[PDB]
Amino acid sequence: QNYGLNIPITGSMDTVYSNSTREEVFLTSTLCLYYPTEASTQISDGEWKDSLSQMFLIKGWPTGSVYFKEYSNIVDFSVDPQLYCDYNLVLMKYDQSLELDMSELADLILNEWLCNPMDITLYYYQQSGESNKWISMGSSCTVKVCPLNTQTLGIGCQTTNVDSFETVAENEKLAIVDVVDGINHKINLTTTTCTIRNCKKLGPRENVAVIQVGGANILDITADPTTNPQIERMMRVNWKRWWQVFYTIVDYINQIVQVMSKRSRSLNSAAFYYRV
Amino acid sequence: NIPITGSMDTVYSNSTREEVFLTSTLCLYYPTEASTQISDGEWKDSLSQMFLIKGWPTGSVYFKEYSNIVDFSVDPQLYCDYNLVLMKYDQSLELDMSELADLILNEWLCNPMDITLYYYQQSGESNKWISMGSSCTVKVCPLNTQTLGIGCQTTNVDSFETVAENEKLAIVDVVDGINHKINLTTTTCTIRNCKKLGPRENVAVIQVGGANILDITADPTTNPQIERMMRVNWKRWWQVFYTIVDYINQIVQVMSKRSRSLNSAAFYYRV
Amino acid sequence: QNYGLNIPITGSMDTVYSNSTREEVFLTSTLCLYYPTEASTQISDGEWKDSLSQMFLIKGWPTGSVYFKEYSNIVDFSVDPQLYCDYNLVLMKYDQSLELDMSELADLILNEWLCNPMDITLYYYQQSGESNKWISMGSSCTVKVCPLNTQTLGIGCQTTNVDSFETVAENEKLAIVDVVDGINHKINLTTTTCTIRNCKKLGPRENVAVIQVGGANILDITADPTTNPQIERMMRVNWKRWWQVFYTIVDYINQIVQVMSKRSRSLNSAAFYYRV
Amino acid sequence: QNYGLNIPITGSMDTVYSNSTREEVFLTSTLCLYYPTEASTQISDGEWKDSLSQMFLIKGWPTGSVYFKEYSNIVDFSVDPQLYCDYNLVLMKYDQSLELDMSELADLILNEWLCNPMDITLYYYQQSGESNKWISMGSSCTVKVCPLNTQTLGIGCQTTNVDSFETVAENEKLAIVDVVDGINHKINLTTTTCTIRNCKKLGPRENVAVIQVGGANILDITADPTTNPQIERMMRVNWKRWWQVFYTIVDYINQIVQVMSKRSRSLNSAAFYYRV
Amino acid sequence: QNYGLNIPITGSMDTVYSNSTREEVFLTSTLCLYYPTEASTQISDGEWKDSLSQMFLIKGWPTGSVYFKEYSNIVDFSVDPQLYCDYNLVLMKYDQSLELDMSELADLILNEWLCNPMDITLYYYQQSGESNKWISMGSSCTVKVCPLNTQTLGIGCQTTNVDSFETVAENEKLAIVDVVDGINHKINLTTTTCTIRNCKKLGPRENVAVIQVGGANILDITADPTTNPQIERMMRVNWKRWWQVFYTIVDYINQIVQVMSKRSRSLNSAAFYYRV
Amino acid sequence: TVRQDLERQLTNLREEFNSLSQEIAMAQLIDLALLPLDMFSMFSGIKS
Ligand SMILES: *[C@@H]1O[C@H](CO)[C@@H](O)[C@H](O)[C@H]1NC(C)=O
Ligand SMILES: *[C@@H]1O[C@H](CO)[C@@H](O)[C@H](O)[C@H]1NC(C)=O
Ligand SMILES: *[C@@H]1O[C@H](CO)[C@@H](O)[C@H](O)[C@H]1NC(C)=O
Ligand SMILES: *[C@@H]1O[C@H](CO)[C@@H](O)[C@H](O)[C@H]1NC(C)=O
Ligand SMILES: *[C@@H]1O[C@H](CO)[C@@H](O)[C@H](O)[C@H]1NC(C)=O
Ligand SMILES: *[C@@H]1O[C@H](CO)[C@@H](O)[C@H](O)[C@H]1NC(C)=O
Ligand SMILES: *[C@@H]1O[C@H](CO)[C@@H](O)[C@H](O)[C@H]1NC(C)=O
Ligand SMILES: *[C@@H]1O[C@H](CO)[C@@H](O)[C@H](O)[C@H]1NC(C)=O
Ligand SMILES: *[C@@H]1O[C@H](CO)[C@@H](O)[C@H](O)[C@H]1NC(C)=O
Ligand SMILES: *[C@@H]1O[C@H](CO)[C@@H](O)[C@H](O)[C@H]1NC(C)=O
Ligand SMILES: [Ca+2]
Ligand SMILES: [Ca+2]
Ligand SMILES: [Ca+2]
Ligand SMILES: [Ca+2]
Ligand SMILES: [Ca+2]
Ligand SMILES: [Ca+2]
Ligand SMILES: [Ca+2]
Ligand SMILES: [Ca+2]
Ligand SMILES: [Ca+2]
Ligand SMILES: [Ca+2]
Ligand SMILES: [Ca+2]
Ligand SMILES: [Ca+2]
Ligand SMILES: [Ca+2]
Ligand SMILES: [Ca+2]
Ligand SMILES: [Ca+2]
Ligand SMILES: [Ca+2]
Ligand SMILES: [Ca+2]
Ligand SMILES: [Ca+2]
Ligand SMILES: [Ca+2]
Ligand SMILES: [Ca+2]
Repeated sequence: QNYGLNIPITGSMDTVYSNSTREEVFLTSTLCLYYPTEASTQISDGEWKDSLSQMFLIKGWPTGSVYFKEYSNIVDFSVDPQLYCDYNLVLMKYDQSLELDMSELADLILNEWLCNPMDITLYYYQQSGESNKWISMGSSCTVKVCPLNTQTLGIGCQTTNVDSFETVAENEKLAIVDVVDGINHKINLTTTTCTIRNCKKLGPRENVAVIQVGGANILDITADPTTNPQIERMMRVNWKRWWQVFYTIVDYINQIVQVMSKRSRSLNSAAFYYRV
Repeated sequence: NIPITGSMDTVYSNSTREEVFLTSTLCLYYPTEASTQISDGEWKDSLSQMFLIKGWPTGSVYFKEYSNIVDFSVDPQLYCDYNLVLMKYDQSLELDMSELADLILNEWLCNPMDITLYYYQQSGESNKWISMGSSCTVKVCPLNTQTLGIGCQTTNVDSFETVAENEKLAIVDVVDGINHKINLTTTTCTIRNCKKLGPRENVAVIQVGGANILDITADPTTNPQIERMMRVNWKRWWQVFYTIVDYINQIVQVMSKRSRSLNSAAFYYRV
Repeated sequence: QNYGLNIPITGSMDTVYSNSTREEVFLTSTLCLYYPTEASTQISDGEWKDSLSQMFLIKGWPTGSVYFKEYSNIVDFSVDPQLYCDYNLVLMKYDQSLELDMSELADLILNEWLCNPMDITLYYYQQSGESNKWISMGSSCTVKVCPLNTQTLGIGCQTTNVDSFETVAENEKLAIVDVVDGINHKINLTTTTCTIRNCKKLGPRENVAVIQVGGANILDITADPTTNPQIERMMRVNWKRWWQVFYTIVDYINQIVQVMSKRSRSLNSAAFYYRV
Repeated sequence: QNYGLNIPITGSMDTVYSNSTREEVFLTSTLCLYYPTEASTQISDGEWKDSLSQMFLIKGWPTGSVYFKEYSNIVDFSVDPQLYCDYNLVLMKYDQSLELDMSELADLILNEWLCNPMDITLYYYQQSGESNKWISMGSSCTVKVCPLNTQTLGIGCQTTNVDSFETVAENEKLAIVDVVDGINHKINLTTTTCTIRNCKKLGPRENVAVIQVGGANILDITADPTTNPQIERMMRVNWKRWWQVFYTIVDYINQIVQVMSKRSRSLNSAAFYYRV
Repeated sequence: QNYGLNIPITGSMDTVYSNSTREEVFLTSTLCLYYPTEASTQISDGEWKDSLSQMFLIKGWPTGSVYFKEYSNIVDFSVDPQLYCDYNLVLMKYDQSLELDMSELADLILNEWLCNPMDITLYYYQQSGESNKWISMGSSCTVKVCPLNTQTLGIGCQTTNVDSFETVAENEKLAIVDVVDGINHKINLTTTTCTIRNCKKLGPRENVAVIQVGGANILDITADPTTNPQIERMMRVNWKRWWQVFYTIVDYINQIVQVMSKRSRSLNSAAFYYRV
Repeated sequence: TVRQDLERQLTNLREEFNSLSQEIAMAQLIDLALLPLDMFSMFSGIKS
């Protein structure tokens, strides 16, 4: 049996609101932070995890519910970001020249992706439509594509001479690459380090929220240029002191989780649905 | 303070722009960089004569130089009836500019704090602590219910956790409902327990440089863009001032008169 | 060629009509991409225009429809910009301190301007209303303005001592200068090199869509401080490879063109209507 | 005002019609003479500009309304003839061997042209039909076209061998080339000096009027060899002294503007078609 | 498609069946086989992948739809076994003293586990009920649990002495440890080389079936001592030759897939519950 | 490659056909339906 997917739910416009649920969502869910190593370095502590946990307890979350996680930086977190955890808040420090990789990480974790494998050395690969991308993750993802015409001969590049291949993203830990949809391609991607998946983009992973810490709003989650929507799960707070940032988070946690949702969680901590 | 009632079939009154121009005062705050680039000193008078054709009487436009953002943050007075504040944008000044904007655009009602004696909570969302002085260093130790520090010893000061250092202005929010012991530089820096009332309509902030960075709301979820936070693209301060004078009608018409019955006498430039 | 200018149209709401105009003084719609020369330098190619033409053919645009008009950089493109086409795209690589130049160029091309000559030597000049600006164009412009009075005595400046003047812009290829509307101004501007035009702002131009490539939303085309509205033609995209940028534009060209509009085109490729 | 939409105009047949508009055109428009350098040299003067302006004002043009412009000669003026003005007169001295140059200059200016751009080294080009030409302008245009059969193989030429190409205009400053319509072509022309544009002829340009000064009727502007109309805007004079030429023009300036009319495209009524 | 809600379906007990779906499950899914390296060692061949694939095709499975995945052995495969695939079969050569390890692996893979992190260093943990366990995975897991009083004092152990702590699992790759429910515990587990997760037992994972190639029925997936059931997906077979084992698999693959079924959590039906 | 690669061209044909279905007349389409099209007649209407 389905859960009732194709059955309508007749409601009403006079039923009275059921009462609050903040208490129950606190007592069930688990809040969870992803912060850079710079945060701990500037805090210069090591009971700060305990202090923040007790602050969250006073705010109304039971003890074993707030889990802190540490990543070296944005680009290195981008390599297979496994959100091992229920309500995800990714604190993310802005610095120049990280605009694109920061945006790519935000896209990857905010949206749900259905990823299939790709065998680069053997087959050519297209992109079906607007919602499909190629996501390449690893230690050194240099991607060089050669598009083929109707005659299986490359255009602007010969399939034999890899130098003529058009490089589309060099030396990123994560690269979400789009190419014109409907052309076969030959990819030269460094198979020892980097792995590349053909990923469709389903709806939004409406569980993880991204808190930018530095500059102006720049996260273009939608790769299409005509639209730059602003999701309520993309927050932006100025800063000088990481302690002030964490106190702001702890003080306003209720609003943040009210913005986020719990139902959109997956059994796997992976940030995509691998469908072989 | 009373129910005011009025029909919808009332006809419009004549435009009140003339009366507000002939009764109220506009007052600009600009950084000393502006004067330095201008390299003049009859420019104040020339700009006043230039405002006159726009409508303001001879004396109703008042210019008040300030050195820079960090120095203007300390206890900013607003001696006027329509205040414009020009804020140059530059890197690393984002939060200080946002803090100054949060201080002036919003209207705070607030009381003093005796840091050496008591422990101070934060009642709710509105209540912040405003630290102002030559150089503030707000160290805070949060206490458990047993009046013992968590992640800090109430006696030792090193274990305390800095939330703002070497700041001429610091608007700090701590976790609500937790007692706090502050160590704060009693000589240079005073600190005030301040609640956020409605908006201050008397003022308006022209950012002079970059992108949307002002965040008047300390909350992360909401980053609203109110009408009084303008931004203009600058390359010459003369061009900036010409723009402001030419479009003064819209700026003043986006501002509004202050509505808060204060009880603390202060100097105002009313004519 | 409308000349039933005044009399009104009538059109029903509940009916989709199968009758419609079939107007054609064309062969087909034509697209034209302006890009900085550094794009070519990074690409390090020279059949890449042909490859992009082939990929546009894949996306549906006929072969002779897409053109590429290289420009050296934003400031040098600002001097008498030309719209040689029907659907214009302009790629603009953002950099620090180029913000006002970039915004002024975007304002110039995006809006529609009605310009008149300005003989600085003989006459004083004025700005009648808010819609009127002065545009200085040339290889080297240095605008100095001395406002006058009713008595025609300079204020903050002597009418003859040019050094007493006030400089609103210097050493810019393009300068869209607004002065206070109502006061005569005596101008001093380097007549041998830079020209000045007294231009009113008509409605918006639609052939041009501006694809910013770098930083956050900073283009304030509207000289009014209060209003900073992000219209649908000021698109933005993050980047690290010009191949990625161009593939993005090719993939989403249909959305871009259906955001733009062919109708508001002009015979001459000048960015303004010069009425002598 | 319902721009960009053809709307029928219902006109009566017995409404008494308005009074004259000559006062309006004199007190509003701007007359705009173009004369060759030889005229000034023979006149041997240079207050003659002021003298003619006074003699114009006698007949009732405001002082700034008359606007004199000086061009070196026919062939060098024809390159990019930019008639940005309100009521243009163009004096063309006839001499032998300049028949086609004068004819193509008149063809270029008397009619409004919509010019799409061309990229010679990348595409092949066609002519839609009767009204589509290719207009080439520059310091030295030497356009060598050669046609292609349906198999993309040249006829009368080898595509790779430029020596086999069939030159159709050499070393002309302006060349309005018409080739056989419906045949793809490959072009070569000296891209550094001479530019070329695929130009379609719209209706006539009422703004301009060509006074041929010298010999008999030679201006066959219509590229069709059969029709050879003598449009009202192509006037002729017999001359010995440029003073006599200018005196005739000033004395009969009213009739000239009666022949001419305001540029239709420049009107507000043509806002959203090809306004110029 | 009305995801998330639990709507009550309704069906009639007199409707008729539908056509068999055997064709679809062969022609769309992907079969997936895990075997120990000793299999290939005894096979001593190496187009046997192709041979098995062609036999599967004869049974009805397209060529590219059957995957083989050699694993070293049970203990080293149990460390985070990721079955990113569509119809999973896991062969396991039973051996003495690996009874618990094999049963732990079977319990881990044959049921859907919802796992949250566990910060050993900071919190004290608990077990909500019989459906909760702690799975530890790594190169060498040595879990030492110290239960606590109601006043956070250990019983049978001191909270400061890992020597006094009681060892529950020692130096195994996979350890699904259960403890008393309702008693807080303090853990020490070698955090640099063995992660631990607090996991909850959802319904069964039909996607995967286990085949014990060796001895007698021992797999007790249910950690409860009382119930030691025999699930349909826990198959057993005797053996002397790996070729014979694989031929049996291929011959009866339709029956094995009938025993299994598509993962309940891989479908859009389970979208907003715990989809993965 | 992973399959044949004219499905893109078929998709373009579909996109144009769907909009092209509106410009069809009716009264003298029914007579075309009445007429027997055969192998000889069907494909003779190609463009060139
Ligand atoms: C739900 O909340 C309302 C809030 O007033 C309260 O009255 C009610 O008792 C609550 N429901 C239950 C079952 O207690
Ligand atoms: C990519 O090209 C390099 C060039 O040396 C080659 O070594 C490598 O094997 C290629 N990789 C793929 C996946 O084609
Ligand atoms: C207000 O406007 C009306 C018409 O708009 C005018 O008749 C009236 O005189 C105006 N009021 C005053 C005080 O002049
Ligand atoms: C802050 O700490 C210093 C030393 O840690 C101390 O001398 C000073 O009195 C403290 N501030 C206050 C207000 O007590
Ligand atoms: C469309 O216009 C034609 C005449 O132009 C008219 O006969 C017809 O009724 C109109 N309405 C339609 C086609 O729905
Ligand atoms: C601008 O000022 C200079 C003085 O340095 C003067 O020589 C020049 O003539 C002025 N320009 C014009 C157009 O008068
Ligand atoms: C036309 O003539 C009448 C009578 O002489 C006069 O009143 C009217 O103003 C004239 N029209 C114009 C446009 O001068
Ligand atoms: C035209 O032909 C000459 C050889 O006669 C060649 O050098 C030149 O590059 C050609 N021009 C173009 C634009 O290809
Ligand atoms: C079901 O299968 C039978 C033969 O196995 C076939 O004849 C029938 O058409 C199938 N049902 C449908 C709906 O095609
Ligand atoms: C576990 O005990 C060892 C000593 O045997 C100790 O070094 C280690 O820190 C303990 N682990 C944790 C997580 O405290
Ligand atoms: Ca290449
Ligand atoms: Ca990336
Ligand atoms: Ca794509
Ligand atoms: Ca976008
Ligand atoms: Ca500050
Ligand atoms: Ca501390
Ligand atoms: Ca607070
Ligand atoms: Ca905010
Ligand atoms: Ca500029
Ligand atoms: Ca001066
Ligand atoms: Ca102005
Ligand atoms: Ca603006
Ligand atoms: Ca030849
Ligand atoms: Ca010529
Ligand atoms: Ca022709
Ligand atoms: Ca002719
Ligand atoms: Ca013990
Ligand atoms: Ca084990
Ligand atoms: Ca248990
Ligand atoms: Ca059991």
